[PDB]
Amino acid sequence: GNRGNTYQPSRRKRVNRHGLEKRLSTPQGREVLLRRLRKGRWRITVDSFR
Amino acid sequence: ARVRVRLGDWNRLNRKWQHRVSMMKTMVTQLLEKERIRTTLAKAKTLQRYADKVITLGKQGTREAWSEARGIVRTDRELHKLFTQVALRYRERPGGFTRLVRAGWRERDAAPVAFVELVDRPGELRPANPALQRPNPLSVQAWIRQQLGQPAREPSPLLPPSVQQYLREENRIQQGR
Amino acid sequence: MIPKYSFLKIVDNSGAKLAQVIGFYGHQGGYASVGDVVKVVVKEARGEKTTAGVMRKAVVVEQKYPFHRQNGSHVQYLRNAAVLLSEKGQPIGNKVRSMLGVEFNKPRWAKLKSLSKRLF
Amino acid sequence: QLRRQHAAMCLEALKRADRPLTAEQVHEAVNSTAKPVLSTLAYTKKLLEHLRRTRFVYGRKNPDSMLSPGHPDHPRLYEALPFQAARYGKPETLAAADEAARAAAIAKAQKRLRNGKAPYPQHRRRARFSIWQHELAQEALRELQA
Amino acid sequence: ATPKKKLSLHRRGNRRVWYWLKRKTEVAKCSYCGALSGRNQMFSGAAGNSACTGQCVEQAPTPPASSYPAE
RNA sequence: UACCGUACUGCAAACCGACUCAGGUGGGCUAGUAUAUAUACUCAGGCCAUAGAAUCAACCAUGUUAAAGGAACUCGGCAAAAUGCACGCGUGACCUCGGAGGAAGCGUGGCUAAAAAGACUCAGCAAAUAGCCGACAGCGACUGUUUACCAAAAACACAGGAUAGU
RNA sequence: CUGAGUUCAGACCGUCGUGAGACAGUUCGGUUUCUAUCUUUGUCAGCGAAAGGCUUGUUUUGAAACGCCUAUGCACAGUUAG
RNA sequence: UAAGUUUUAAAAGGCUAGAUUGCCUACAUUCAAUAACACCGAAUGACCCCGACUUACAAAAAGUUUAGGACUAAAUUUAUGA
Ligand SMILES: [Mg+2]
Ligand SMILES: [Mg+2]
Ligand SMILES: [Mg+2]
Ligand SMILES: [Mg+2]
Ligand SMILES: [Mg+2]
Ligand SMILES: [Mg+2]
Ligand SMILES: [Mg+2]
Ligand SMILES: [Mg+2]
Ligand SMILES: [Mg+2]
Ligand SMILES: [Mg+2]
Ligand SMILES: [Mg+2]
Ligand SMILES: [Mg+2]
Ligand SMILES: [Mg+2]
Ligand SMILES: [Mg+2]
Ligand SMILES: [Zn+2]
Repeated sequence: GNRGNTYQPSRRKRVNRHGLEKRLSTPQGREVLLRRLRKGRWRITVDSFR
Repeated sequence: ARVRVRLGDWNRLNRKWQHRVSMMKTMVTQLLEKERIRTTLAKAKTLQRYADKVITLGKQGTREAWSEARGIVRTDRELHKLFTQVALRYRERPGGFTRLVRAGWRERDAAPVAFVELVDRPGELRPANPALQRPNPLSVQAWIRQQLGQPAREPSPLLPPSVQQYLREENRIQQGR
Repeated sequence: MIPKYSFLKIVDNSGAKLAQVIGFYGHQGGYASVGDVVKVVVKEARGEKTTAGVMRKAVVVEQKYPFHRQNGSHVQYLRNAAVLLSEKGQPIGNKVRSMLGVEFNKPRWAKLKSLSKRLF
Repeated sequence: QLRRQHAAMCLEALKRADRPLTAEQVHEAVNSTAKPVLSTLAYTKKLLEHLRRTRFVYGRKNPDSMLSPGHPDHPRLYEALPFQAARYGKPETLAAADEAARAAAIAKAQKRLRNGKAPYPQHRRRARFSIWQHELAQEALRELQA
Repeated sequence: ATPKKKLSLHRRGNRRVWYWLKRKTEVAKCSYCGALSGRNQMFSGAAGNSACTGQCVEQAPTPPASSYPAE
């Protein structure tokens, strides 16, 4: 068994885990977003776009 | 690991033997289609030996020779050329139908390169020598070839006058059946 | 060439169908050859008095390796066989059986020139 | 082309005389219709064996010279059946083998039904028509039409 | 299977003697086009020589021959 | 009868592994000899770009053949070699009567024959694919599960049984 | 080169222990990495230049080659070292 | 190549250096990229290599041969009885 390939990509799972709405659904996710804002990150979440 | 050069045998040319024989058959077919091809020295020497074998087989002109050359020689446009133009061209030559001229090294791998061409053709690079050299009957060689059992082996036209008195006859035509 | 721990068919009626060479008498440390005496062990009996499991003395009469002669000729046998011997250099068998008993032998083996069906 | 013509003449000579006709008389029969054709018996035998291998004629034993009929030296009687057969053997033996094969097919299907499988292998139906076949039909119709 | 110390400039130069190339003591020079090669090798226009003017071969007359061109 | 997708790649040089990584990656369609999607050659189609060039080093890896022997090698026949297939005969103990068992062991095979038979070959399961067999014990009833990266086992589980609580 | 035994990690049997555990008590199974720098050693090879004066033995038109001692090279190579 | 065939004395036999002695018309290119074939070989007054022909009394390594490659010269042979 060769390791190293733990990242199996999937857009549904990526948006459903680290998206905006699961971050906003819980209070501590909202303080995660708030300290992302206080640090000054250009990308707030993995699914943000314009 | 078997010794091929140093113990007169065929080159290996970095190939398995079935690939090696197929590559030589392709190159002899290419050599007689275009009469001068350019390649590395090892393939050039192997091509020269194979060309002597194939050209003599075409010079026999028999049905078994045609059958053997039919598998050896691929094109079929050039099977006709080997059995007709090449056979008439070298009908009296005792081997050495091909010359080799070295041409330097090639760019992709710095391998030595040789030009291999058929001799005695319009477009060759050195004058050929006659295959036969008519003897003086007033010299030492002719008397050695009389006391010892040697034939005359004189230069000849394609049909000598020794068949002229048979072919002139109107009763030896059979009408073409 | 009969190496140690080989097998061979003893041909006489001494009571041994097969034997294993377990040593060589002389300084011959490589193989045994026709005309040599070796120590053999009977593995399988013929059911008669010489039962299986004895350690006796045997002389090899024929082999599947070529036996070279000085003139340049050699004799090739299709079987590797031997004949048992006693402590007096004599075969315990009454006669060497003709089933595999033809050999070339004249050195002091004149007793073996009467046991065999035919020599040469 | 000459080999095609000579084989056709050998078949027509075997066809005109509807009798078992061994190699000797088929050679003489093709020669005696106009040394015009069939110079040797060996060429006639080569043509007749090729016609037999392509199921255009067949062979039978020769009485008084049987020599085990599978031996190639055996003279063979040629019958010249009218149409080219789809198979090589005697039609009664072919029918017996077909009945045996059909019963074997039923037995294998029944054994495949006791196991969890279909009786016969089910395969998807395919499409074989195309533009090339339609245009090839148009070319063929015009070619025969002229 | 591993160097224990660092090789010095003098020791490195001594070790690198096998890497150097020997000078060639002969050259075949074409007087016209100034080309340079070995005496056993063709270096005219058929081989690689873009400077060839054909003056390297000074005589080539061969008009007569007769054969069957296979077509 | 709107909106979104439509290029290219997709057993891979374009995804997941730091790489142009010998690894991992789901579903579907398919021609003949021929007979199974196995096996050998081939159709449609695709490929022979990512180091090349000759040659007899030693040695290493992977194989072929080998006279006479044959486990004598070795902790241990480990590794190799060997049986390997369809039609017939046959076919032990022990046993939960099911099995052991394809037990073991011996014949018959290609080619021609509208056909009672034959030819010659050293060789006719002729090339490729398709169990080594038997006996004495130990442990665990059995099929399974187990330490991803040195342990797949006598360890775990199992159907069943006993006990205790409810 | 092996890892068969002396270092572990799994398990069973016996001993001791309240128990986690211990046993140099018996068992079954259980990663042997490294492309040679230089020190040796085998073998195959490269580098280690010369021309010195000839008052040139001779010549005129101290320079030019010629004649000498040995200098290299090559060959055979101590009753010749190691 | 061995399992085959020869030889293995006093000192024998090998390896490296070498006093000497002798000689000298010796810049080192080509005949296939690993001469180990070949320096105890050849380069055209050349059979060195390669090809061709013959040989079952070689199941194939010898013999003829300058056909091809090692270029080369004329006013008596494009040339050795290679
Ligand atoms: Mg896997
Ligand atoms: Mg990662
Ligand atoms: Mg090798
Ligand atoms: Mg092959
Ligand atoms: Mg894959
Ligand atoms: Mg990686
Ligand atoms: Mg990949
Ligand atoms: Mg294929
Ligand atoms: Mg490639
Ligand atoms: Mg054998
Ligand atoms: Mg088979
Ligand atoms: Mg099972
Ligand atoms: Mg299991
Ligand atoms: Mg020449
Ligand atoms: Zn020029």
